[PDB]
Amino acid sequence: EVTGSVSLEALEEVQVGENLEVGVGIDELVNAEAFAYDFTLNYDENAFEYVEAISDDGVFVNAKKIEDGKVRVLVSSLTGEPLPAKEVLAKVVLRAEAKAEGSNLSVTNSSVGDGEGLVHEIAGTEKTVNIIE
Repeated sequence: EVTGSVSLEALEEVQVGENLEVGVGIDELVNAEAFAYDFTLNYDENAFEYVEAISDDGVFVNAKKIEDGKVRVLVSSLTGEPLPAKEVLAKVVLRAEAKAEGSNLSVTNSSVGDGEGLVHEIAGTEKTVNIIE
């Protein structure tokens, strides 16, 4: 069986009018390697606005706003090397629009594609952030 979960890194606290780089990756992945990674970032759209999605360097990152507060992201390797675990693979840049305590950031509908080409779903996660000033 192939199991795994999502990694999510972001500062605990950010100022209105500053960018939050929500850093998404793979925390753990058992019995497979990922060459493709597909996930969705949910945020509170009254608190944030989506700016863009960028890599942490060696991978392909394509994002698409499904609606305000929902961004689907596709990450694939560009080098033929597996996407490593325990690092940011893609960053979702969110502009802080309005003060909010305990603003939710969740990664849902997460799955990976392995060397054989098979697709395995992995567990999402969540985190909160404060928007201050």
